[PDB]
Amino acid sequence: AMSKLNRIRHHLHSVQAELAVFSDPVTVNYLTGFFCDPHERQMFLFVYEDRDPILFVPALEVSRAKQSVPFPVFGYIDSENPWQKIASNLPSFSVSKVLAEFDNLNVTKFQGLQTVFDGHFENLTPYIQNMR
Amino acid sequence: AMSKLNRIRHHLHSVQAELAVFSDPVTVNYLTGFFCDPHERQMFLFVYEDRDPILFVPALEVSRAKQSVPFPVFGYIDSENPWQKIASNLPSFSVSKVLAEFDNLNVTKFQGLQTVFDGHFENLTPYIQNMR
Repeated sequence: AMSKLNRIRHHLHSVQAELAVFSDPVTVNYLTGFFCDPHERQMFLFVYEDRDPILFVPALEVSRAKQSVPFPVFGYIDSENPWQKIASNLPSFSVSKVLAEFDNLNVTKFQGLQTVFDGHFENLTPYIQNMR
Repeated sequence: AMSKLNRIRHHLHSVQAELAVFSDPVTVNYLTGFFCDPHERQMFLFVYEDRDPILFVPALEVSRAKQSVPFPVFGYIDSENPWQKIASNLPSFSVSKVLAEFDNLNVTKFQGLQTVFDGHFENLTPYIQNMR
């Protein structure tokens, strides 16, 4: 799992992206061995250029996630604003370019991410797409 | 039968919207009785304020769609650019506000629609959301 995530981290530097945001349960599972379909709830795997990944899941999935991954995990309860929770817990170093899964993210979630990140979003690079 | 779609059309008059674009297979089925999940391929139901709806589907689904809905249907084969197909076939693009299903529509498809319509997109209104 860390092999794939390590490769992505190195790749981010090469394309001058600070961050890749994964939202597809299939992709997150491919990368981590942790499968969670949050349905209407929020889940993101934040893969940074400058640090280990951070996984954000619903509160009731936090402990399960922590057993699957070595890196930080945090969550939110349903009565909490998830975007506020993300903003409160992630680093605040400037992020100008973000990769995301445009074929998976709905516009609501995309606009939510855009309340946290002021950078420019684009779809995953072919390198990330074609990791197999 | 056309009851729901007629109501949506009249509702567009209440707001600054000239057009609603439906993409959720569940929503489209609720509105028309036609179910198709095109996944990566394109499915849109275009509901104008001033004319009958128009359904766009992959070419393989055109026959089935025409057996299901009484209003115009068109499609595209895999060698065709669906965005160009939409742009060359829809009767009107004089828009300022377009309603779309932000909870379903992915970013790829949203960006595709933005190449076709030069207007502000927003999520469905509560009235449309709460009909089902």
